[PDB]
Amino acid sequence: SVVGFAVDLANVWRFPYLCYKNGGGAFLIPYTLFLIIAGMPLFYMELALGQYNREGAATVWKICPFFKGVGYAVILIALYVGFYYNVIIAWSLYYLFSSFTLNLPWTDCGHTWNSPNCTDPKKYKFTPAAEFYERGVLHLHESSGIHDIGLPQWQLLLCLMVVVIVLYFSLWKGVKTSGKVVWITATLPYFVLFVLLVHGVTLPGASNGINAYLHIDFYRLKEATVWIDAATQIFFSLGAGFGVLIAFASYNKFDNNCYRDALLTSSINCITSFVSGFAIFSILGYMAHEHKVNIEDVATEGAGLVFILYPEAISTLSGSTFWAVVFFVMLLALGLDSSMGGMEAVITGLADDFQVLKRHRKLFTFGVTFSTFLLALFCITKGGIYVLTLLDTFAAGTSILFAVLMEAIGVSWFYGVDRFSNDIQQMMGFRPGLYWRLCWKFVSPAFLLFVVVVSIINFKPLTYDDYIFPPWANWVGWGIALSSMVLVPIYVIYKFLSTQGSLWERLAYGITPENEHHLVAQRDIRQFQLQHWLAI
Ligand SMILES: C[C@@H](NC(C)(C)C)C(=O)c1cccc(Cl)c1
Repeated sequence: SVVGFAVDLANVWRFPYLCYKNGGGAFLIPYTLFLIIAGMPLFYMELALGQYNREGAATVWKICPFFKGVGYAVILIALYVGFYYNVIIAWSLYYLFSSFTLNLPWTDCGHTWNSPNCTDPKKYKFTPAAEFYERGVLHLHESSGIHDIGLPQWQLLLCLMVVVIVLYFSLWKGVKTSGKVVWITATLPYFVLFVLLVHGVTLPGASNGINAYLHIDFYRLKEATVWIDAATQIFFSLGAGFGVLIAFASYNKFDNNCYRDALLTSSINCITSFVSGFAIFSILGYMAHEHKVNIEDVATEGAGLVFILYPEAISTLSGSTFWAVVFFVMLLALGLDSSMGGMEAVITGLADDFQVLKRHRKLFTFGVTFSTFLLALFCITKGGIYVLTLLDTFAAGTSILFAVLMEAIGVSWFYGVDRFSNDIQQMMGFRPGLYWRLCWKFVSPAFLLFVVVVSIINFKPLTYDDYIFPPWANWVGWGIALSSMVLVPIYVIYKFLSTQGSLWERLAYGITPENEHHLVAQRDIRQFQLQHWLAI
């Protein structure tokens, strides 16, 4: 129905600035290839696991112990990502509250936040829109670096509090009963994107942007950054690896098809990404023509690209207040939907392990939301964009790829792809097929391992638009990244130590399904013969 139209904030906010940073059309090849190779198979696998096991993300490993750390890693990654996603909803709320006027604040250089170097056009950042973004919302000119953070800005704290309160009151009494937060997330993004796409092709100088978008230069390939970014964006926008798909599938009809769900979700994700890229590059070409500069020196390459691009296109339409209000309401709805999904995933995954948290939902929800608010207090300071840049690089970078790789390895090699394909035939009626099984078993681990190894080997020091972080910010970032990657060996060691027996009865009590326990004494254990390990 309308619950398959999964359009996320990572498709409207994050894809545009990753596509512009990596050249343009030289970014869609590693994206589409990675989609085909590993996004659909893993989305299918996650949907099938969640549907069949009828449980959350951390207690879903009742089919194979020694692997519960994969759930605790994706529970922590979800937390880290919500400490910075709620600051992009606060920005949207600030812009929406500033949009209620007949003279938009991002059109003139005669305000109190304008530097005397403001040039009206009639990396830069001396334009009215960039000046507004960097000096009236962020107040970044009062910070010198990550070492000089400053105090939180009250005008953004008052917007963060509203977001936190809304999230808590939407999550405090069970899950939302559906069809309340998505009947507008489904329709509005497509209408707004269509209007922007049809309007932006008639602007002067948009042809250059379109040509730059539909042009592939191969020198940008053969470099690690494009492939790493494409893989991370796939496993950020498809929803896999965050533990949300399993929790969502845990509440569903048993015989609901997931083949069609996976195909439709992937196709719509690709279409929306392509349309967003087209619109963004058309606006970029327009601005490049207006300022008489190249298309590569006209806009920032950071996380605030849309908040400088989209207002510029809005200010050219007829009735630029109605459209601004519509666009920012759409952004707010998308952000609220994504935050609700992530927080629900966390709460369910933590309340399935322990039974004392299932009768204290108010207190637990309050705890999670208040922790998120307190930890997000760091990103609304006068130098919070640096912290947001650190967290948007190291919270789900190599760690998410490692988690997905470990989950795929675990399932396909230790539980058995034969059993995985035999319990899907038991609940749908058809056996997956050769392509899906081969894809999972051999093609997903290989490419995921290649990406992880290349990312570790070819690391690049962190920078923000000519600003170079001190050499300890990278250490802090790697410490954040390894905080979830280390939970997998630790749980294996603890589980191995906590049981009793020899090497046998310990290596085998944590590799067989929990239900299949009274066959260890009989020694009827499949994983030890070679014919388990030659699955097709
Ligand atoms: C992966 C995706 N989650 C959905 C619900 C599947 C879209 C997401 O972008 C996210 C993940 C964790 C936390 C937050 Cl706030 C957002």
